Amino acid sequence: NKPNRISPELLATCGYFMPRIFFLNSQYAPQVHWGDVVAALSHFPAGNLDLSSEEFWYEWMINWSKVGDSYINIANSAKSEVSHVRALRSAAACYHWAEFMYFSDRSRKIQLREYIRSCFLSSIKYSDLLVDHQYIVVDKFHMPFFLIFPKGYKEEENHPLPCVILSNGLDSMTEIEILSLAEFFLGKNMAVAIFDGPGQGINLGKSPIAIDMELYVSSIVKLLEDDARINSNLLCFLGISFGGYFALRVAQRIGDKFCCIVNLSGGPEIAEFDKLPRRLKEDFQFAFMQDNSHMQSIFDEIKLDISLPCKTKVFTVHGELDDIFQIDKVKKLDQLWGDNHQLLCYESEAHVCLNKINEYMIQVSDWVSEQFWLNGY
Amino acid sequence: NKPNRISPELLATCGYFMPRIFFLNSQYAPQVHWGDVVAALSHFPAGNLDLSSEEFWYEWMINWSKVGDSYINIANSAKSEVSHVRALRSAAACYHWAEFMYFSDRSRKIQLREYIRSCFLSSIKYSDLLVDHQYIVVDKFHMPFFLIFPKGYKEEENHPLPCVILSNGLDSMTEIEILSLAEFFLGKNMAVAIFDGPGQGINLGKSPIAIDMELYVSSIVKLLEDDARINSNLLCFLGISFGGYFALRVAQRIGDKFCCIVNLSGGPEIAEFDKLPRRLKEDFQFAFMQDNSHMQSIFDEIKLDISLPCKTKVFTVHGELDDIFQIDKVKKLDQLWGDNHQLLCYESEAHVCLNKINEYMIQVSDWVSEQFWLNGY
Ligand SMILES: O=C(O)/C=C/c1ccccc1
Ligand SMILES: O=C(O)/C=C/c1ccccc1
Ligand code: NA
Ligand code: NA
Ligand code: NA
Ligand code: NA
Repeated sequence: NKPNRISPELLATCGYFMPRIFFLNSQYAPQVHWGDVVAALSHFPAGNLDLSSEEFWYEWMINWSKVGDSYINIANSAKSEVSHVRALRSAAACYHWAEFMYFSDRSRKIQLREYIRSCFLSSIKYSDLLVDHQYIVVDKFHMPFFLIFPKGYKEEENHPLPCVILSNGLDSMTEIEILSLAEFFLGKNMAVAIFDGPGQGINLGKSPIAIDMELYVSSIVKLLEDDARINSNLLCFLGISFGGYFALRVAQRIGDKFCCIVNLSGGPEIAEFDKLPRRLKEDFQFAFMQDNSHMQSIFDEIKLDISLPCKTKVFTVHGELDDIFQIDKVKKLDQLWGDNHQLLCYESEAHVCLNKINEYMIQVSDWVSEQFWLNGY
Repeated sequence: NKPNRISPELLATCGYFMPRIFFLNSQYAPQVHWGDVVAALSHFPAGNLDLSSEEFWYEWMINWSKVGDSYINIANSAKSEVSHVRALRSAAACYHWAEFMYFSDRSRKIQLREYIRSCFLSSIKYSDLLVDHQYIVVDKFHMPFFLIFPKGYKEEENHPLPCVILSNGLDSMTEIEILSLAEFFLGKNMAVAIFDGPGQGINLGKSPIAIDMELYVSSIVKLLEDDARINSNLLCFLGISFGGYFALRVAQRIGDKFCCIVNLSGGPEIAEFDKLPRRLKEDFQFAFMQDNSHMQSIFDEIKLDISLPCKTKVFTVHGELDDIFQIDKVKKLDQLWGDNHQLLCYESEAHVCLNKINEYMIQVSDWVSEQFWLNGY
């Protein structure tokens, strides 16, 4: 017998995704260990290496699901609350990597996201974070919403807190990548607001993603204005990937509600749909609940009028080699938006600059603090 | 330009070490991100792949040192205490992977361990852990010692706490792997005691490692008996790798001082020195401050008399494919020590079973709690 190991061929093929799978070293957000990746991939079938192929992501979903199941079994037999929660967190992370690039069975994908959300909701009662979970009603839409307070938060010991609203992108899960990002703000005694807009979080595959996500963000801003615990004059909006595109829309439409806005590798338009790499065509199709033939028209509608002014301070982090949001379009926006837009461009980074996420989230979190301080915090 | 990535050849070669480098997802202990591994290895020279070769580990030390330096630069310009500490933690992790398998410049290795310890000591004042740091005098030896209390610990709100003493192995660093393990006990409202015996932690390359480490453990037990905050009737000793060998010695010599002992992949004797794989010959030589020709005689001295009774409950986690502490010798000890020794053996795992460390540390931490409960906690 040889020790369980990942094939070199498979590690190479997955290089783009490894920084995403490991993501940020977090306190609360679910995260894989190296051995979870070995459990998922050590017996992955050989000769299955096409990231654009349906067959690759089916086997990926099956193998990551097995690892999630193993952690649920640990959770169910756990002898302590602390062990139970650590196992639920590990399960949630594994089920997310099972589902995030799997689009072929809508019911299975929704089921995996329900497993993740059940892991999160089960874990809240044991958390040392205060989580205020509710639905925000936006016309007929009941929007899952989480307002999370820093460790050791007591309303009577605090002035009203600054708050960062963070948006999902196309294929993130709220309590995985977005809670991971949110910890950089919770760590600075800021409240955070994370949410499942249409086509986001547990709504992915249920409702189409809303291009006008700023409508839903406006409803969060109204809740935060009404909450005595939150200083609504000290708000930030952060989005990642397609959520960064939402950040640019928020900057244009309701920017005056925000001290500052962070765009983690969104852009004002998407590369040609037909030529998108990996599984991105099926990812966009799934989120918009549309077929291949309808998607370029949606991309045409998504494209921003960059002549429309941005109404607050924007910080964009972008990779020169981004193959979804091309750097040329981001640099054009940076030039046109002038002194109100700061661009951190990494020369040899792909989409979301994930080799640099620890360093750039340090810089981003301190930049947000600085903008609150500039607004009299 | 292509995105910064690790060579497939290099990822393959390093497969044994990747689970060790990523280790445990921690709250306090320094830990790398995937992008730190990319920063270290993306420009690693081609055709340098011999894990037994001095030239491999020189380039490894140089490249990881660059990543550590980059995080010190972030720490030094950090705009907040929280950002400063996260950067110091990242630097410490990187400097540890720079040094842990580098033996060719004693002064450089000691310097890197001093950087790590400076990162740790600098971080303590900002920690929400109470760290009581002192020297324990053992004859002429001044032993660095850290007694760490759980998050939110107040003596007046608590009965005297159980305490887990955790030992380094040959090439671990106290505040990296051992603090990572310790968090599983801190998370259960137990105190932990971590320490630099002779040839351990900042003493590696200064004093030879003590075979009779139980002498130093006895001095910790005396301090814990004297500390009103600690229930000295509720003590555990845990060791990892060569520290697990120390755990077996503690079980034999002072086991009656412990409710239970955990052996993470130590054994009662080491495989033949001359045939050790990778850089293990130079690792053992460095820790014992001896040349190649003296080391088999030291291995002969290390070998336990397994007929000497173990005086408490022992839990061993071991890999069938361990190439340092052979499973046959561990199974012989398990049989001879009978009902007082429990063995968790993973069929396809190498030394320390690092593909399983999250799951087995859940099980181990609950087993320790159970042993304290059996002793009336
Ligand atoms: O939600 C998306 O569409 C993408 C999010 C994301 C999050 C982390 C890394 C890369 C992409
Ligand atoms: O200190 C040693 O000799 C080895 C320790 C260790 C720690 C973590 C993983 C593998 C080995
Ligand atoms: Na358990
Ligand atoms: Na308010
Ligand atoms: Na900073
Ligand atoms: Na005591």
